Amino acid sequence: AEQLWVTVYYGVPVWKEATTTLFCASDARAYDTEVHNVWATHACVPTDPNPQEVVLENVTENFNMWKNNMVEQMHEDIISLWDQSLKPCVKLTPLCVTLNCTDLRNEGGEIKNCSFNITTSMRDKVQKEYALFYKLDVVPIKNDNTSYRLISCNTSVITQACPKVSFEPIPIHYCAPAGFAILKCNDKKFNGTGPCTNVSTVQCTHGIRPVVSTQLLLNGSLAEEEVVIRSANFTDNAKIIIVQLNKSVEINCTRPNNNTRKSIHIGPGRAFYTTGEIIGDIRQAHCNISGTKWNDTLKQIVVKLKEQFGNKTIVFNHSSGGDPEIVMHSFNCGGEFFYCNSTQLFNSTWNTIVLPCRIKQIVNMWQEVGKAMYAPPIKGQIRCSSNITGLILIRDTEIFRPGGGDMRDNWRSELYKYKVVKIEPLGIAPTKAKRRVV
Amino acid sequence: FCASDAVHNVWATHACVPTDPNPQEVVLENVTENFNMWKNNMVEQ
Amino acid sequence: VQLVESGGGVVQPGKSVRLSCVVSDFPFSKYPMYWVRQAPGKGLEWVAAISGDAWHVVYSNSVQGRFLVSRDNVKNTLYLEMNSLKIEDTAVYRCARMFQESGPPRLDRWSGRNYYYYSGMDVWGQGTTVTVSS
Amino acid sequence: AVGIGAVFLGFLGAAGSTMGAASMTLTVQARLLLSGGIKQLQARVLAVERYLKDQQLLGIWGCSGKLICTTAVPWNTSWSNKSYNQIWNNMTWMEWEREIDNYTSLIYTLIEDSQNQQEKNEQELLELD
Amino acid sequence: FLGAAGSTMGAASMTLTVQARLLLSGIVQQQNNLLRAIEAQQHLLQLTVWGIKQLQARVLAVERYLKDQQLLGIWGCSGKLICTTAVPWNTSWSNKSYNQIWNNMTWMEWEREIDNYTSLIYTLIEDSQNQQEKNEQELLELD
Amino acid sequence: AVGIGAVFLGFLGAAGSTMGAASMTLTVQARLLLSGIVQQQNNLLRWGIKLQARVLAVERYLKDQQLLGIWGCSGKLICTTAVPWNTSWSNKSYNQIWNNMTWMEWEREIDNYTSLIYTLIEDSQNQQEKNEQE
Amino acid sequence: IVMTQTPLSLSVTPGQPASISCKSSESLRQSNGKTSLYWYRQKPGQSPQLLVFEVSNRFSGVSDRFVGSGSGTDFTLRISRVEAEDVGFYYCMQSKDFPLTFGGGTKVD
Ligand SMILES: *[C@@H]1O[C@H](CO[C@@H]2O[C@@H](C)[C@@H](O)[C@@H](O)[C@@H]2O)[C@@H](O[C@@H]2O[C@H](CO)[C@@H](O[C@@H]3O[C@H](CO[C@H]4O[C@H](CO[C@@H]5O[C@H](CO)[C@@H](O[C@@H]6O[C@H](CO)[C@H](O)[C@H](O)[C@H]6O)[C@H](O)[C@H]5NC(C)=O)[C@@H](O)[C@H](O)[C@@H]4O[C@@H]4O[C@H](CO)[C@@H](O[C@@H]5O[C@H](CO)[C@H](O)[C@H](O)[C@H]5O)[C@H](O)[C@H]4NC(C)=O)[C@@H](O)[C@H](O[C@H]4O[C@H](CO)[C@@H](O)[C@H](O)[C@@H]4O)[C@@H]3O)[C@H](O)[C@H]2NC(C)=O)[C@H](O)[C@H]1NC(C)=O
Ligand SMILES: *[C@@H]1O[C@H](CO[C@@H]2O[C@@H](C)[C@@H](O)[C@@H](O)[C@@H]2O)[C@@H](O[C@@H]2O[C@H](CO)[C@@H](O[C@@H]3O[C@H](CO[C@H]4O[C@H](CO)[C@@H](O)[C@H](O)[C@@H]4O)[C@@H](O)[C@H](O[C@H]4O[C@H](CO)[C@@H](O[C@@H]5O[C@H](CO)[C@@H](O)[C@H](O)[C@H]5NC(C)=O)[C@H](O)[C@@H]4O[C@@H]4O[C@H](CO)[C@@H](O[C@@H]5O[C@H](CO)[C@H](O)[C@H](O)[C@H]5O)[C@H](O)[C@H]4NC(C)=O)[C@@H]3O)[C@H](O)[C@H]2NC(C)=O)[C@H](O)[C@H]1NC(C)=O
Ligand SMILES: *[C@@H]1O[C@H](CO[C@@H]2O[C@@H](C)[C@@H](O)[C@@H](O)[C@@H]2O)[C@@H](O[C@@H]2O[C@H](CO)[C@@H](O[C@@H]3O[C@H](CO[C@H]4O[C@H](CO[C@@H]5O[C@H](CO)[C@@H](O[C@@H]6O[C@H](CO)[C@H](O)[C@H](O)[C@H]6O)[C@H](O)[C@H]5NC(C)=O)[C@@H](O)[C@H](O)[C@@H]4O)[C@@H](O)[C@H](O[C@H]4O[C@H](CO)[C@@H](O)[C@H](O)[C@@H]4O)[C@@H]3O)[C@H](O)[C@H]2NC(C)=O)[C@H](O)[C@H]1NC(C)=O
Ligand SMILES: *[C@@H]1O[C@H](CO)[C@@H](O[C@@H]2O[C@H](CO)[C@@H](O[C@@H]3O[C@H](CO[C@H]4O[C@H](CO)[C@@H](O)[C@H](O)[C@@H]4O)[C@@H](O)[C@H](O[C@H]4O[C@H](CO)[C@@H](O)[C@H](O)[C@@H]4O)[C@@H]3O)[C@H](O)[C@H]2NC(C)=O)[C@H](O)[C@H]1NC(C)=O
Ligand SMILES: *[C@@H]1O[C@H](CO)[C@@H](O[C@@H]2O[C@H](CO)[C@@H](O)[C@H](O)[C@H]2NC(C)=O)[C@H](O)[C@H]1NC(C)=O
Ligand SMILES: *[C@@H]1O[C@H](CO)[C@@H](O[C@@H]2O[C@H](CO)[C@@H](O)[C@H](O)[C@H]2NC(C)=O)[C@H](O)[C@H]1NC(C)=O
Ligand SMILES: *[C@@H]1O[C@H](CO)[C@@H](O[C@@H]2O[C@H](CO)[C@@H](O)[C@H](O)[C@H]2NC(C)=O)[C@H](O)[C@H]1NC(C)=O
Ligand SMILES: *[C@@H]1O[C@H](CO[C@@H]2O[C@@H](C)[C@@H](O)[C@@H](O)[C@@H]2O)[C@@H](O)[C@H](O)[C@H]1NC(C)=O
Ligand SMILES: *[C@@H]1O[C@H](CO[C@@H]2O[C@@H](C)[C@@H](O)[C@@H](O)[C@@H]2O)[C@@H](O)[C@H](O)[C@H]1NC(C)=O
Ligand SMILES: *[C@@H]1O[C@H](CO)[C@@H](O)[C@H](O)[C@H]1NC(C)=O
Ligand SMILES: *[C@@H]1O[C@H](CO)[C@@H](O)[C@H](O)[C@H]1NC(C)=O
Ligand SMILES: *[C@@H]1O[C@H](CO)[C@@H](O)[C@H](O)[C@H]1NC(C)=O
Ligand SMILES: *[C@@H]1O[C@H](CO)[C@@H](O)[C@H](O)[C@H]1NC(C)=O
Ligand SMILES: *[C@@H]1O[C@H](CO)[C@@H](O)[C@H](O)[C@H]1NC(C)=O
Ligand SMILES: *[C@@H]1O[C@H](CO)[C@@H](O)[C@H](O)[C@H]1NC(C)=O
Ligand SMILES: *[C@@H]1O[C@H](CO)[C@@H](O)[C@H](O)[C@H]1NC(C)=O
Ligand SMILES: *[C@@H]1O[C@H](CO)[C@@H](O)[C@H](O)[C@H]1NC(C)=O
Repeated sequence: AEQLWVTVYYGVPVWKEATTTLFCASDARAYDTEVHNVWATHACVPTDPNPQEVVLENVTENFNMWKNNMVEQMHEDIISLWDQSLKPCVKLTPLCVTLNCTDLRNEGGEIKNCSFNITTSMRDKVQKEYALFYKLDVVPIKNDNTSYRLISCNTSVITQACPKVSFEPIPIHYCAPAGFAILKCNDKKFNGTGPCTNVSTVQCTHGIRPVVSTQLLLNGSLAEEEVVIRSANFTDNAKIIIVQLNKSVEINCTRPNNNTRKSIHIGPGRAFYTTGEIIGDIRQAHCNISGTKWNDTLKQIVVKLKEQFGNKTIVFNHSSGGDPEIVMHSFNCGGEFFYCNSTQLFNSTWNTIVLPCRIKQIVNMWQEVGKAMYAPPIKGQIRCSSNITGLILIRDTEIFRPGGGDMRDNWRSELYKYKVVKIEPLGIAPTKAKRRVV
Repeated sequence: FCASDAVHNVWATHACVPTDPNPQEVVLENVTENFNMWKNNMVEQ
Repeated sequence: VQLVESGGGVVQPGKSVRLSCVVSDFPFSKYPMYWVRQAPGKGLEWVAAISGDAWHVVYSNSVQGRFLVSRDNVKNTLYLEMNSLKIEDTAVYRCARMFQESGPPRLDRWSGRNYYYYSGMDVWGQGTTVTVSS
Repeated sequence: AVGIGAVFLGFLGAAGSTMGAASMTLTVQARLLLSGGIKQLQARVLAVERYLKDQQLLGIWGCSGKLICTTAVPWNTSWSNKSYNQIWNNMTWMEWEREIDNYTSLIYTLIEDSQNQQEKNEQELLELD
Repeated sequence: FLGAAGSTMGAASMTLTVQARLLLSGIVQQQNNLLRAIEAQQHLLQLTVWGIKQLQARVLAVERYLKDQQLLGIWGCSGKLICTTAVPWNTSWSNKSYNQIWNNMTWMEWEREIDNYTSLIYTLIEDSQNQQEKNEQELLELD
Repeated sequence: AVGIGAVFLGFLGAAGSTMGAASMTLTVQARLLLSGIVQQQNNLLRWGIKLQARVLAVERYLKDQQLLGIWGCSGKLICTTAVPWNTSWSNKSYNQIWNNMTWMEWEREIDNYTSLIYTLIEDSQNQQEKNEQE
Repeated sequence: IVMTQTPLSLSVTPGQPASISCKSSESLRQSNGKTSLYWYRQKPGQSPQLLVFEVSNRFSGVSDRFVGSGSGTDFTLRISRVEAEDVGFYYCMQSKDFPLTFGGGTKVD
């Protein structure tokens, strides 16, 4: 027949999977004027995107929510955003001093205010003091009568965070650099892995508020009007149960103690702060959930927990194991840290709740062992309403307990749709044509 | 730039790029070239 | 400038009229228009909007599909035709011009889709009134 | 307060279509390939350093500045058992670049040193008359 | 090189015979001497505030050069200076007459005349001509 | 894994060839000037220095493509001219060098005259032929 | 979206400052760099007239004592030394997206 010759094409719409660098592209309003928002790092890239979207309608791309790289690039960056911000603030090495702590006039908690001699920046004469110290940060030392010492002296350094900054979790949109198209599944029956039907293409991902909480997920993002629950093997016992429920469950948590301002001794140009006085009467902080909807919720969960084996033996159980930082429910609220007891939330089922919250001050970094941030609060009481669009469970009559040791799994619940592919725009094909040759 | 074959060694990846797949060689036919190991900069590198 | 309407009055249910707002002096093809509905003793309800080139038309959900709007940039007219009339449509209609100027459509590069900008109103015509009853 | 439907095409919009329908679409994937706390800058060089390579390979092949062009390199039927009209009417590009992935290095050497190197020593010596 | 920014469009094409006043030639006679290797005769001696800024300066010298070659490269107008196309001008873009654009007009005012409409012209060259002619050329090689 | 010998004259391979012979490997030298084979297999896990060497290699590349653009010879590899030779550069005749000498030695005959060649190619080939356009 | 306001009735006499705020459910900040909230007034029996278009700027024929401000959700219109002819209603009108709604119109006597 005819002779065929190769023919070069450019801009051919193909891709392979690649692992490249994405970049922050945040909000850009009210970042100026004292907003030292540590998530924004003063509005990281000021884009405020217009997230357009192109449907492709003939494309099947075999996704995977479990071998995704985008969740790995967050957990690199978030502690990396801490580490530059943890640097210039005040170091707290010279404070690990033996104490004399007595009972405070209006349980185990704030009973002990303390006193110790220190000579930080004057470097001439020591001076005793008065502070306010909770539990969960002190140790009654040996061979002495009522003498305390901070729990994390002989770890790495105990640098605090500065009061200019704010940990306010504004939504961050991950955009893609040139030559990379972030894709997104358009099937809401997407169970986590496998193929999709009519994958689209966005410039930039949707709202991701990088909140930090164990055992739940607060200001999250929720699917349509079925409850979807995904996991890795979903038969294996030591995996993580990602729960996406179709409605929100409203939460109130408050700190009724009128904590105030304060003046503690100065480092070298470094004023250090330790929580000033309460107004004179102590009410212990608590979360406060509308317990009807929560009771309504968990029977709705075993509707969709069930349909992978039989029609029998569903229960709910509370957590277990170790010190209360991994036991009790952890989350932040506006420059303040909460460890709340959540044993009441996990009664079993069949086919207004007040929770005792606990607050500490010396708080470990989230995954590294070693350094640890620190922040005394601002004046007044604290209130933050919130939401719930998910929780983290484990397998163990088939026992479900609230597990959790990685908020990447929270970010896996946020990024269960996305995939970044590089363009290989050059391509060739044969036809009958031929270059003119003389 | 350094390329090291491939835990928490200082030479592992915090100084260099990871493992070497293959070194290559093309031998050249009709070529003369001077050399010195004392005016060299790789040894200063 | 001068901004009034015409064709108002009173009709039955199931009927169909068409008003006629006429502008005076500004270049009419440059600007988009609107329609608003103040019920007697109530607030205001937005009705409709046309692009400047008469290409983009956005209706309210309640009056969706029933009404009709159009432009004639040469004759400097503005029409609100209506169909399938109900008694609760009895209110004051007003012809109204956008405050700002509008541009031509935009055509974002990344997706071949134009964009017609829409902002609010400054010059309300005094407007006619249509009553639907027996 | 905006919005209208699609007019021309989208980005990667032809990537589920056939070759005969995607061949009229190449410009949209051609424009946006380049334009789009140090870690933005490390992206802004890789996006350049990938663009030059694809630009350079078109330059060597006597095919710079054109979107498509032909050569005189013969297609070898050992590379593809696919029939002709199946390729231009049934197969998408994303599938097609898994099928000739292995042969790609043989192709690029057999464009330059085969023809466009040879079309210069032949070209330079068509003088003297 | 901006010597005729107050001249008119019907007259600025006269002096544009010089290579846009040797536009790109000022870059190569710069980067021959921007690539003075005194930067390599020091290794900058450190990383300094200026070398951070020079690095962010050379990138924009790289990128914004490419965005002007690529658009000339895609338009079937690679490397030329005055090329014609096949796209018909639409009078809806500008209802100015002929001589007013050329004889009686600056340049920068004419930018603000069609800075709205500019992006539509970009697509209406490629998908109308340079996407289009390549297929019709390839049909004329089928025979 | 095994490998048979080269039949396509790899990198720097024809450095011992004559000037009429090494011209068949011009394509291999040009391709691998830019970035070589791509190193840095996406291992960004843990500077400044790194990327100055990456940026210079592009500038070495873009120096020459612009310079071939001024020399009317973008895209090609071998192109002619209207400039006659001046034998005061080197009067060595045709086959004294062409089928007798490599490229390292021909560069060591013309290195003193290098910038002198570049103005003449600029002016009398494209600054000249700009005055033939009309 | 939803956008109501408060208080409905402010039956006052001239000589004092006060303010009327309109409360937003969806936050307003368009990508142009501005917040499309338009405050204006009708008189009884009349088609309305524009008080201020943006929450910053004003309109022609407007006394200087008409000041407005607000965040993306909080929105406030303040009238210093409330004038005798401030009768009728005061509608808060937003222009985020469609259908663009109103407030009820605060009556001031
Ligand atoms: C398309 O395309 C194609 C191409 O492509 C291809 O493919 C692809 C896929 C890829 O692969 C690429 O790469 C490639 O390339 C084409 O085709 C083609 O064609 C051509 C033509 O030219 C061809 O060529 C041919 O070749 C051949 C071969 O060679 C080899 O061998 C030889 C020997 O031979 C042998 O012998 C023996 C003895 O006899 C035999 O045995 C027997 O057999 C029978 C049967 O067969 C029976 O069995 C009996 O019994 C027995 O005994 C055998 O067989 C044979 N074989 C054959 C094949 O035949 C020799 O001589 C030569 O030289 C060669 O050899 C080789 O060498 C090498 C080197 O050089 C070596 O290696 C080495 O090794 C070592 C170890 O040992 C180490 O390792 C070193 O390093 C290395 O280097 C080896 O070993 C060897 N081997 C042997 C075996 O030996 C030849 O022969 C021929 O020649 C002939 O012919 C001609 C014609 O012209 C003449 O001239 C002459 O004279 C002669 O005769 C040729 O050259 C090829 O092959 C092909 N290919 C394929 C098929 O594939 C196509 O064409 C296209 N198409 C279109 C359309 O275009
Ligand atoms: C390209 O596109 C851009 C937009 O898109 C941009 O680019 C894209 C790529 C995208 O990125 C997009 O996001 C970008 O935004 C176009 O830009 C637009 O340009 C036009 C100008 O062509 C702008 O319109 C003007 O806007 C002002 C207000 O805008 C201010 O704020 C914006 C942003 O905040 C600023 O950018 C801007 O510069 C301003 O500061 C608006 O008020 C203007 O309208 C008045 O002036 C004109 C001119 O007079 C009036 O038109 C006249 O009307 C009369 C009446 O009928 C006619 O007889 C005349 O023929 C006609 N024309 C002329 C030439 O006179 C217009 O009616 C209005 O006039 C005022 O009217 C009021 C009410 O009647 C009146 O007030 C009265 O006062 C009296 C006495 O006090 C009494 O009290 C009355 O009761 C009272 O009502 C007042 O006195 C009148 N004043 C005058 C002087 O007449 C003007 O339209 C537009 O803002 C801008 N942006 C946008 C987003 O659209 C650009 O045009 C495009 N390019 C091209 C080439 O098209
Ligand atoms: C130079 O540029 C021009 C402008 O470019 C424009 O702006 C640029 C910035 C850029 O964005 C461009 O993309 C943009 O186009 C070009 O002009 C365009 O040309 C195309 C042709 O290819 C035009 O497309 C036509 O569109 C018509 C309108 O389609 C709309 O309306 C349809 C329904 O139509 C409506 O019907 C009702 C019926 O009641 C009318 O209401 C009546 O109105 C009366 C008058 O006011 C009166 O008031 C009555 O009371 C009232 O009932 C209503 O007015 C009417 N709408 C309009 C706008 O008139 C919808 O179905 C449709 O979805 C869309 O909403 C189509 O009718 C038309 O199809 C007809 O024509 C074909 C060819 O003529 C024919 O084959 C068909 O069979 C059919 O009969 C076209 O599709 C486009 O509108 C033009 N733009 C503008 C802004 O007008 C120009 O092309 C270019 N120059 C060159 C050389 O290319
Ligand atoms: C899940 O999402 C919800 C909402 O989406 C979040 O709830 C909000 O959280 C923020 C962060 O704490 C709250 O913001 C705080 O509000 C306090 C109350 O201010 C009132 O008074 C001012 C007076 O003008 C009004 O303008 C304002 O609208 C309120 O009515 C402020 O006092 C706080 O500011 C403090 O910090 C600044 C920082 O420098 C200090 O300078 C100030 O002096 C002050 O001490 C702060 O802005 C917001 O109110 C919450 N909304 C609610 C409860 O409805 C949840 O936080 C989020 N979940 C989690 C876990 O974060
Ligand atoms: C398949 O494609 C259709 C459109 O072609 C998708 O429908 C879109 O769904 C989103 C989700 O709310 C809407 O905002 C869009 O308006 C819809 N498109 C249109 C044109 O209306 C659909 O989600 C895709 N997936 C499936 C499983 O059908
Ligand atoms: C996606 O695939 C469908 C078919 O699966 C394509 O639809 C065809 O479009 C051509 C063009 O007019 C028609 O001749 C065919 O009849 C259509 N197929 C059917 C079954 O009706 C569609 O074009 C593809 N999408 C794109 C963007 O090309
Ligand atoms: C390298 O040197 C060897 C021997 O000196 C060359 O082999 C011959 O070289 C002469 C030139 O003096 C050629 O005319 C012959 O054709 C060569 N022999 C054969 C069998 O081909 C060798 O060619 C030299 N390398 C190069 C690239 O010329
Ligand atoms: C830090 O050192 C601790 C030992 O300190 C002494 O022992 C405990 C029981 C208390 O009485 C304390 O007040 C005493 O000073 C270790 O227990 C602890 O593990 C050490 N922490 C490290 C190594 O990270
Ligand atoms: C062009 O120059 C004008 C002076 O001459 C005028 O030109 C013609 C077009 C008529 O408008 C007539 O009134 C005059 O003879 C300036 O007035 C004008 O501003 C200039 N610029 C333009 C039209 O863009
Ligand atoms: C600590 O002090 C209390 C009261 O001062 C005393 O009763 C107790 O015995 C002391 N404990 C010691 C010295 O270990
Ligand atoms: C899931 O359950 C167990 C635990 O891993 C294992 O035996 C089984 O093969 C798993 N199934 C998979 C991985 O598909
Ligand atoms: C939280 O407080 C808000 C404010 O009154 C209330 O509407 C909501 O019901 C509360 N949720 C509880 C008590 O669970
Ligand atoms: C989803 O929510 C609806 C009400 O919004 C509720 O009726 C339904 O039970 C929920 N789905 C599940 C699986 O509980
Ligand atoms: C639930 O689990 C806890 C331990 O996590 C266990 O003590 C309790 O008995 C369990 N309850 C049921 C009903 O299985
Ligand atoms: C917390 O709950 C208790 C009882 O349910 C109730 O008395 C109290 O008012 C609640 N407080 C808040 C702030 O919701
Ligand atoms: C929290 O839940 C309530 C329940 O209606 C919902 O209205 C609100 O939008 C939710 N919060 C967020 C930030 O979405
Ligand atoms: C080049 O030739 C001219 C004569 O045309 C001669 O004057 C000049 O000396 C030559 N160039 C050099 C560098 O010698």
